[PDB]
Amino acid sequence: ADLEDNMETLNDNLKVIEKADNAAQVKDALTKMAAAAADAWSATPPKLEDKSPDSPEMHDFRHGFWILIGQIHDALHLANEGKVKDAQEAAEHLKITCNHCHQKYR
Amino acid sequence: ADLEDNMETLNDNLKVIEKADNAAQVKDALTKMAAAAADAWSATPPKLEDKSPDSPEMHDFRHGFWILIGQIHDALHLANEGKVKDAQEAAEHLKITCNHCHQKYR
Amino acid sequence: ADLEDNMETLNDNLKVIEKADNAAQVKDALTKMAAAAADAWSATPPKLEDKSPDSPEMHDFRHGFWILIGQIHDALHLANEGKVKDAQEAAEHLKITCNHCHQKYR
Amino acid sequence: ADLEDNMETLNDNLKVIEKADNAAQVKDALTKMAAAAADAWSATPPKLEDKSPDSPEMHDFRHGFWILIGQIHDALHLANEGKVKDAQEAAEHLKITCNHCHQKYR
Ligand code: HEC
Ligand code: HEC
Ligand code: HEC
Ligand code: HEC
Ligand SMILES: [Cl-]
Ligand SMILES: [Cl-]
Ligand SMILES: [Cl-]
Ligand SMILES: [Cl-]
Ligand SMILES: [Mg+2]
Ligand SMILES: [Mg+2]
Ligand SMILES: [Mg+2]
Ligand SMILES: [Mg+2]
Ligand SMILES: [Zn+2]
Ligand SMILES: [Zn+2]
Ligand SMILES: [Zn+2]
Ligand SMILES: [Zn+2]
Ligand SMILES: [Zn+2]
Ligand SMILES: [Zn+2]
Ligand SMILES: [Zn+2]
Ligand SMILES: [Zn+2]
Ligand SMILES: [Zn+2]
Ligand SMILES: [Zn+2]
Ligand SMILES: [Zn+2]
Ligand SMILES: [Zn+2]
Ligand SMILES: [Zn+2]
Ligand SMILES: [Zn+2]
Repeated sequence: ADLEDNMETLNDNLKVIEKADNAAQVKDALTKMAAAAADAWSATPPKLEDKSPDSPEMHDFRHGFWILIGQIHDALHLANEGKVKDAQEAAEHLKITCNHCHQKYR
Repeated sequence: ADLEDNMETLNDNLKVIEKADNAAQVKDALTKMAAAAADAWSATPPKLEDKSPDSPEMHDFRHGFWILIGQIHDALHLANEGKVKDAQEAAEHLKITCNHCHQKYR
Repeated sequence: ADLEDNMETLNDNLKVIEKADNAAQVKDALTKMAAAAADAWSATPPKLEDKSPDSPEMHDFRHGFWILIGQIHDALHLANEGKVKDAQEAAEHLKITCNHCHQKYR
Repeated sequence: ADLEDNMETLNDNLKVIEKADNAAQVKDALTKMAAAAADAWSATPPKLEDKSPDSPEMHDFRHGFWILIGQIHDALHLANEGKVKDAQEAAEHLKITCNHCHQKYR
């Protein structure tokens, strides 16, 4: 799906996780976030359209997705161990990654 | 690209990294492998075609791509700090990951 | 060094990274933080002093050091590839980790 | 404890994991390996005694422990999810890391 579509999926699921009561709700939302982040990997954002695809900007753009994907991987291990409150707080650590990439490229 | 397409990209670029004589050749191959791994995220392999998407078999299948994506992340940091022998030796690491997923799911 | 000693090292070096003007100053501070985090691995904090060592509370306590050590690993790769603004911004990432463990266990 | 003492702990526990039948045996051994790797962080190996502590050799020596500690972190998540055979195979991925550091520094 397109970069904005993936960002809506990330946004909607981060809010689901915040409001969640149980591990099943949290696991399902993190699974959707993992798929959206992986799908966004290859996107070129509008502000980097005129850069070479090998520019340090596009390199640093993709580095943000490595950080986000790694954080979702850990949050899912914590949810699958039944540590719901820990998985929810780990989902809050995602916000810094969201903000760092937005600050530079949104 | 379909799973088989992404796999040929991973296979071709893993070979380039083993044969490479300079950092630019390793970096280019690692970047292509990262794109192929992220794009493979969404695929259902033939052995799991009749498993539900949000099943445990599909969760366990996708976990191998988190491992691979993390190994490519590290290899690219080694290549970009000029440690090209070290970056190439990351290939021995990636191959174990390739082999574990194939043993279970191919 | 005891836990309190390691914590002062983490606190002092996190400040150096925020104030740093060059890569060498950030790298030196990150290396000191990595040594302090690894050395804190073995500590039993006051709130868990009466929990068994191989208990779940102590496992959950030590998991925060895996997160911190992983964040310092990435920040040092960013500093060593010359991305010093990016390396300093890793401080916002580390501080979340500091705060999550303190909220639960301090 | 000293570097050789930590290496005996890593060796003995890697063999325990290989021979293990259940998740409790695997979890206990990985926990011991996590403590030994963290304790070995700050060691200077005999072959790098005459190098500066900031040499790229000592930097690359410590990088191996980041890789090992990360791999033990994942293996423990897999054991705590009850995926015993996956945790055992993840423990086998440690061998490449063992060999890469030994090849250079043992
Ligand atoms: C870069 C590596 C990013 C990360 C990590 C995240 N986002 Fe993002 N986001 C990014 C860009 C380049 C853009 C702009 C896209 C455009 O075409 O203009 C965005 C945009 C969003 C939006 C707005 C979507 C819209 O208006 O249609 C949202 C709501 C959003 N991003 C949310 C979001 C969240 C919740 C993230 C982490 C969990 C996150 N993004 C990460 C680049 C990057
Ligand atoms: C799961 C997480 C996998 C990882 C990691 C890697 N591979 Fe893979 N690969 C996987 C599957 C399920 C399949 C079969 C796909 C199908 O529809 O047939 C494959 C296939 C290959 C092939 C094709 C040859 C074959 O015998 O089918 C190749 C050449 C291949 N994969 C290479 C490869 C490499 C080099 C990897 C790591 C660097 C790698 N794969 C990882 C599942 C997974
Ligand atoms: C658990 C995994 C922790 C992480 C990660 C960090 N800290 Fe910590 N810190 C922790 C404990 C249990 C304690 C109390 C120790 C005691 O015996 O009293 C502390 C203490 C501190 C202190 C001392 C001040 C206080 O109010 O007790 C400081 C200044 C401190 N920690 C700083 C710090 C920083 C900067 C961290 C991340 C970069 C950090 N800590 C992580 C447990 C854990
Ligand atoms: C560097 C980053 C290393 C990693 C990762 C591992 N080992 Fe190691 N090991 C390392 C050095 C520098 C040495 C030599 C120490 C010396 O003082 O000469 C070793 C040694 C060992 C030994 C021999 C111990 C002895 O003879 O007393 C063993 C059995 C050993 N190492 C096992 C081992 C295993 C099982 C590892 C991964 C699971 C591993 N080591 C990682 C440096 C590094
Ligand atoms: Cl980030
Ligand atoms: Cl794997
Ligand atoms: Cl944390
Ligand atoms: Cl290694
Ligand atoms: Mg738009
Ligand atoms: Mg495709
Ligand atoms: Mg100490
Ligand atoms: Mg000796
Ligand atoms: Zn974890
Ligand atoms: Zn899992
Ligand atoms: Zn946390
Ligand atoms: Zn960041
Ligand atoms: Zn080909
Ligand atoms: Zn690294
Ligand atoms: Zn980079
Ligand atoms: Zn001080
Ligand atoms: Zn990185
Ligand atoms: Zn380095
Ligand atoms: Zn994992
Ligand atoms: Zn755990
Ligand atoms: Zn594996
Ligand atoms: Zn290696």
